[PDB]
Amino acid sequence: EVKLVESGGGLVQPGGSLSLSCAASGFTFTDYYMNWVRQPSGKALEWLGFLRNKANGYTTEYSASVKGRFTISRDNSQSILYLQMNALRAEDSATYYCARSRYYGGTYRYALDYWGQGTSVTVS
Amino acid sequence: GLPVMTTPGSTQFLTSDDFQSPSAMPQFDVTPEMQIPGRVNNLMEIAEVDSVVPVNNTEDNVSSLKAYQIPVQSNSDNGKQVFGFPLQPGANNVLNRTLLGEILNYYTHWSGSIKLTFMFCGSAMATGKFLLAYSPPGAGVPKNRKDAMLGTHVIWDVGLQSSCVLCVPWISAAGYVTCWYQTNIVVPADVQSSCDILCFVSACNDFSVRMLKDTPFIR
Amino acid sequence: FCGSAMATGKFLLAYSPPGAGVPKNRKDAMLGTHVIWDVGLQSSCVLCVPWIS
Amino acid sequence: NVLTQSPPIMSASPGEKVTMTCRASSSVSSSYLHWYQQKSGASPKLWIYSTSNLASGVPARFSGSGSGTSYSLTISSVEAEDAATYYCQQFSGYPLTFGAGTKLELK
Amino acid sequence: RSITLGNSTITTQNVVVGYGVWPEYLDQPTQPDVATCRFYTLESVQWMKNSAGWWWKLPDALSQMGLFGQNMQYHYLGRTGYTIHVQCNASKFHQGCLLVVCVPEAEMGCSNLNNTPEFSELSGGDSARMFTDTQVGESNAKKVQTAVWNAGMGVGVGNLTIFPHQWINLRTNNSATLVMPYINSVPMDNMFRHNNLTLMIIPFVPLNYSEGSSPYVPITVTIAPMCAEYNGL
Amino acid sequence: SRSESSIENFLCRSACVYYATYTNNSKKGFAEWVINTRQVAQLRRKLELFTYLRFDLELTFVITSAQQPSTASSVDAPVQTHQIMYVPPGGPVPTKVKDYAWQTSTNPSVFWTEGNAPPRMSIPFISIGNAYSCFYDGWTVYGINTLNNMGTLYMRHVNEAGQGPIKSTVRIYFKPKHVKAWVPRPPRLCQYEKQKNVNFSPIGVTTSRTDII
Repeated sequence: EVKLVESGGGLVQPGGSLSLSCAASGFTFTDYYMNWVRQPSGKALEWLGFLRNKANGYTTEYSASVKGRFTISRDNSQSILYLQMNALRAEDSATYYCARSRYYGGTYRYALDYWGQGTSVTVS
Repeated sequence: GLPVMTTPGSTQFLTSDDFQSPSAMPQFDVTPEMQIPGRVNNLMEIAEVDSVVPVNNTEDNVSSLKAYQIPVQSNSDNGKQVFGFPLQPGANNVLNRTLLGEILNYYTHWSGSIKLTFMFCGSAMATGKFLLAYSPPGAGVPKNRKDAMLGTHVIWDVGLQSSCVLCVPWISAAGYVTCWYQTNIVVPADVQSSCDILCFVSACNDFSVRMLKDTPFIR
Repeated sequence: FCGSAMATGKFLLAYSPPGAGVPKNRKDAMLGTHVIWDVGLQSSCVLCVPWIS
Repeated sequence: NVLTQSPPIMSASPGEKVTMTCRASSSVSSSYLHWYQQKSGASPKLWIYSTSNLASGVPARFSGSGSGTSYSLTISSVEAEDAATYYCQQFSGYPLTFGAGTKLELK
Repeated sequence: RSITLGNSTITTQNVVVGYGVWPEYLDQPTQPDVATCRFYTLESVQWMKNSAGWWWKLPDALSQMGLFGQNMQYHYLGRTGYTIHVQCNASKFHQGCLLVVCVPEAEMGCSNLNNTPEFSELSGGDSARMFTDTQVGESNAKKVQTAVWNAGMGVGVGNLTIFPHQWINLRTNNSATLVMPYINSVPMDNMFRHNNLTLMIIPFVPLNYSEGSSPYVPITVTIAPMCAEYNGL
Repeated sequence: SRSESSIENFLCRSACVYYATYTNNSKKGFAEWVINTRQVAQLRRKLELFTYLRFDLELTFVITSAQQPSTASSVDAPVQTHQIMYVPPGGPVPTKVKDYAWQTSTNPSVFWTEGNAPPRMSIPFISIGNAYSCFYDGWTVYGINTLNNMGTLYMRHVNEAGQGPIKSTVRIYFKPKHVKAWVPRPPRLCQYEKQKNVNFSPIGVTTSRTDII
């Protein structure tokens, strides 16, 4: 089975920092693309970025809205995915998900198959 | 002086002429030659090389390297089609964007023969057999393995050799190059059964092009 | 190489001359004198060095 | 490249057929359009991938279709347990934009 | 079998040579021929399942490589032919297919449509750069667009066989060997600002194996300079 | 029929590459064209099948005229004369209509009066390297190669404005002559974005079909 839990959300003064963390268990970690999606209170979804697998060199692809502020990474010891959020504003108050992608033929369609339970981040 | 007499079509600019022209920079002493390797004297030398055919389009493999690979797996029904593609020119066929078919879009009339090489990129321990049917222009596409055998064909034993050549003619129903499972893919333990085939195309060295025009691959 | 007949690999066989230090990477071991020993081709590689009292 | 879903609020009794559409601004390829489902107080789930292919564990009542710049999703028979929000995702270039959301309430 | 150059020795058991011609020699350029003519084995890359490709810019992978790298900082000019040995070693239970192609004057394309890529991104020195099987976005400024079906040059990747190349099919073949002559417009050029060859290795048919076998296969590239000479006194 | 597929029969064809206008009395009317092969996209895709090219050059100018709306009272004009100056690579460049660099003795120009045959001129293989290069993997700014510089062309009237404005257009025709080509290369699949570079956005390999069989 696939289980994506995550943790780290909480309160933050606007203009500060916060670090989320996504813990992955149930699959080989170095073979799938891992995404970061946020959703505010009752609004549409918004894709922030992903991080490619080991065979493509762990490069990152941020969105144009958060490029330069946020940072996706991974830990080389264990299967933990990170998200360093810097320079928080008033409109970053949302629920942050953690998703996974896979190859359907041998091709990479850009779908997100398994989703995390969602941690909540709000500013004051 | 010497009596001359100017004819019609004298002081005109016909863009397809060949006249001597006054040089803008004389006395320049142009740079001499140099032996650079790989000189092209004709465009038919570009067409004679082998190029991979994207025979597996299927509307989601075209933005991938999966467009070149034909899926071959060990199924349960004896006698099935692996692939098949017509030889009808220009109307979005698969030999169109290849390195041969990029030269034949610069001309309007061309006519000759085609090498088609297939290569089995599966395991070294996998065996099987394939039929390689060619339907001539006028004959229909075969719908069974049996009437595909009754036409012209090559039986390709994979365990013996891993490359089979099939030469057809291509002129500007026009043909079909279907291929069929003769036997299944027999494989040992701890070997994968999903194998792929690559297909190469070339020019069979003996053909001609006329009336150069411009390519339809532009805005 | 007394391994299996189905195993493959490659080895470097570095020799440092007297005066040159021991190599600490594969890279600067390659920059000296060496033999690359393909195990799948042959199963025996010879390397001749001098030895002085 | 933004996606508009219509209708925003949809109501229908169980047992009938109802459908929703997701019209793109520009041309999106047929393989890069997906459908998701988010219930109230739960994470989304992948429902249909590459506009025609059902995901794992999803019932056979759904079938997506559409091409070019107009895509749709049809429910053959509406049950009671599939009342949620349905989003459409695309990819023409980066970023990956989602839909606005189509809410299905049973009648 | 067991060929040697200087103070190195590799072993081999089918060669494809350039554009038909063999490399040879030409103020006055001097001939250094014994001091750096040897086999420079770069480190191995790992061929995994969802791998996409690799590339090396050729008179730059030998820039941190020993006395060949010392002869570059001492000399403004030079002209060099090459000999490339590529072999990957897998069992008879793996399957795949590689294309080993040697491209002259391979301009790469940037991801942003206005800018041009940078030197740290175009070529890792003696280290392989990777293609990808996704798109590189337009938001980052100076990065190489590495959609592998376009081969980074905006072209059909199936048509890359017009360059001198060799196929490596694991079912039948084991290695490749290329001998590339000196291809340039000027007879002797600036060696610090020009990468006139590019060696690409692209897996057309991907690697596959059953459960139990070794989950990735190493590929080993060996370059040996032929007919190198520089200009200076 | 294999003589239609030769290199000379493929590339020695005439092609309109530039189109500019200029008027005599407006003090900012004079034409200018830096000679590059990357102007028209159909000729560019043919020259980019090869890495190194070497050819002579032959240019022909189709200059026409038009009478602009003047004030009144019987505009009568004599026959007009134009100047087409060719600046070699590394020469002085004009920036106004009344400038010194029109009168320099090393920039050869033709003078042509309207109503005659068009003004052809011919330019040899003008470079220091032994071949023009279509692609260049390096720096001099990335991928420029300042050695395959062919020059510039400048156009103006030589008559002063008499009674009414007159504006003129020019179409430059381009014909490679005695072509040698080396190192063939796969033809481009993606579209063309900018003139200077090879930058692109990725596209599928070929047009698709529904099923493989």
